[PDB]
Amino acid sequence: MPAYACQRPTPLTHHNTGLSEALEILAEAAGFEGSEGRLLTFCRAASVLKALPSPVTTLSQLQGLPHFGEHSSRVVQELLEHGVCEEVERVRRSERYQTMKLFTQIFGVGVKTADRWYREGLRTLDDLREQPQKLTQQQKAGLQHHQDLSTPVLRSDVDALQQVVEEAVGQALPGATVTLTGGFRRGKLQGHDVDFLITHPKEGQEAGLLPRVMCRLQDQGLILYHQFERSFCIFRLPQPGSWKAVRVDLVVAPVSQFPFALLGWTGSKLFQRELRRFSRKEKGLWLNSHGLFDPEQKTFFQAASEEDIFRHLGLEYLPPEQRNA
DNA sequence: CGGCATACG
DNA sequence: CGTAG
DNA sequence: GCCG
Ligand SMILES: [Cl-]
Ligand SMILES: [Cl-]
Ligand SMILES: [Mn+2]
Ligand SMILES: [Mn+2]
Ligand SMILES: [Mn+2]
Ligand SMILES: [Mn+2]
Ligand code: NA
Repeated sequence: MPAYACQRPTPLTHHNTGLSEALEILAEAAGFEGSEGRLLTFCRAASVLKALPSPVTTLSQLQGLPHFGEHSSRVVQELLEHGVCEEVERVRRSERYQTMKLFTQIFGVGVKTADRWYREGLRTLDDLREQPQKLTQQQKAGLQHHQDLSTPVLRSDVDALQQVVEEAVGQALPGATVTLTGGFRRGKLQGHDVDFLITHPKEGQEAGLLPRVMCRLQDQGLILYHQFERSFCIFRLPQPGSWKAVRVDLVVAPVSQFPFALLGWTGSKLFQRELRRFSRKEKGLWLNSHGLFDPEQKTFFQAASEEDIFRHLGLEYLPPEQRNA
């Protein structure tokens, strides 16, 4: 088992679901306390289990697996022995974990804001609504639409949104394309949002495109909230005799950068962090969603496809459905 | 022990 | 500070 | 929390 998640296929569904979910609780809780190092280890350990070809049934099978030390192995051991890990359950029912989870899940609220609110004694969404003066417009939108935003987005929703986004993109710039990215491109059947990447085959023509797209969507009455090259919106999506709010991300990239932006926005989050860590520490190259930089020769790699980027990095190609780290 | 990805709004 | 993957 |  390779040590980096970008070195191994990770499918969406796998054979160690309960074990990975428990480790991801501890990863999430570490993040709520500001321990990014422990978050990463628990995240990576969970991902290793997702990449295994069969269920872990005995502690023996953890020997030699990367990112499994005393702590993560003890968690697995207790789940194998008793069906439950005391530490995980303690986190699950803790007021701290439940409130930080509820607060951080609000669009516009991060760990730092949630932690300050928790220390001030706030615990519920209605606690936040009673004092709008402290909220940002982004937070007021996140709380107003929180219920809809907690409802899964389905594939049917995605196809309708894509058609509507394409319509506005086509008027903003004939020839521009819209590509579905994010978790749906990795094969997920549901999601908490929809991600689109927009480009144009003639380098430079995409300049200034996103404001034109947004104004067109705004004039169609489809934008419940919006704030450039990245736009984090809340869309009004038709429903049976009504509608629901849906988070939509729109991103523009010139065609020269499109493979890097496609790679980055297709995820997963852990996959991209591991890919960038691998790039820098193993290959000495600096990777982001704009390009891949050789800091010795001071040159950018030209890529025409995601396949090109994997080749540049000496990695076997992984389709999006195997990037579910 | 130091590192832990790297951007934009 | 928030956002993204 | 784990790796190198
Ligand atoms: Cl840490
Ligand atoms: Cl970037
Ligand atoms: Mn026991
Ligand atoms: Mn997404
Ligand atoms: Mn840019
Ligand atoms: Mn998104
Ligand atoms: Na949030």
